[PDB]
Amino acid sequence: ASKRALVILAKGAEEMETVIPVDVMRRAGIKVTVAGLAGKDPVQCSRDVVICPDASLEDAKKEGPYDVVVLPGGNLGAQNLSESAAVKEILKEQENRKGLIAAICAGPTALLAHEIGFGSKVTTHPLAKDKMMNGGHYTYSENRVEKDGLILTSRGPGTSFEFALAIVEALNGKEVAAQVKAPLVLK
Amino acid sequence: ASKRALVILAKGAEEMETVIPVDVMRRAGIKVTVAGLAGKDPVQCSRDVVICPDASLEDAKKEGPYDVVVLPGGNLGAQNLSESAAVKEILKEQENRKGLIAAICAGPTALLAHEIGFGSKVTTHPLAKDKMMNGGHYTYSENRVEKDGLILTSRGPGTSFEFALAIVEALNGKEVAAQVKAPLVLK
Ligand SMILES: [Cu+]
Repeated sequence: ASKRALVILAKGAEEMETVIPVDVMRRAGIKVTVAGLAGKDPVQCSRDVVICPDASLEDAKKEGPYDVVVLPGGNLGAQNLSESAAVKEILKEQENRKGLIAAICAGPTALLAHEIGFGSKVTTHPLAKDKMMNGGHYTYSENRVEKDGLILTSRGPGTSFEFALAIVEALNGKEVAAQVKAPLVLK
Repeated sequence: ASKRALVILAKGAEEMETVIPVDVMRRAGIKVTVAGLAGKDPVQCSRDVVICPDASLEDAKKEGPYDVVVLPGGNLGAQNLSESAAVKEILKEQENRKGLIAAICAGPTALLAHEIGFGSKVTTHPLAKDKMMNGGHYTYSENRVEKDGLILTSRGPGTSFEFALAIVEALNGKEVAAQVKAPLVLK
């Protein structure tokens, strides 16, 4: 059975941080659902790329559980994620069931908002560090990708491939990740 | 006056190779038009990401000229570009006016189809080399990004940032490219 990923797409999401993980997980044979936070309508990303989600979050959440929940960054996207009761509920359930949560750039600040994974070692975009660290609930890392158990974080558009391949490795193993990586022409 | 980019988006385009350049050029203050080859409707990319273009190609082409025309890759997307009379006309006019043409991954094979830039040093995705080189009309390079005058080519999803920042450098200069690069958390 293929593994399953939920990507939560909100207005203001960073489009590279959304599309790179979706594409790479699909290359890995993961069944990815791109879910619109606000509904099934098209989502205007931070740099004005318009993406049509596969489903509303309302619907996608009924189709769980997922092997990973993925939170893209973008300052405004992450704020929308942080404000969402539905996201809170999804992340709490994912944490409760010992499932992976992956967040990139400003995305990890939604973990803080929802009180998820406290005590974890995390990274964020440099400009999001002070927000993530408010209260000292996490330990900060400058690694490009940080994985502390079931909390996987990364720093920015330029770490998106590394982030996505870490999700692939966690779900499908090192060999699948290496196989997916080669045709990408990385490094 | 800001510089202007035309990105031609066809069914089967590689979505990372489309979104990374769009986003990065917009960070550089370039006015980017995402134009749908087939019309204004949403475009299903190679890994099933659905992008809504800003305009049809039919319309966007009336709003020229552009400082760069950008061809994403994806094997099927590039085939659609290669088959298009409208693309032929756009590229011929761009070449005639000494404007930049940028193509990534299988994208450069549309240059061959349209007889554009013969004699140039080019790169492609490794799996697209034999198609690009049919007839020996170009000289092949393994550089991640190859720029021979007004023909700028690159290799794959993993070279998309480098490709996009080379377009930024060509249009807006080295300093703008460096400024845009830093917040991306590359390398
Ligand atoms: Cu759309």
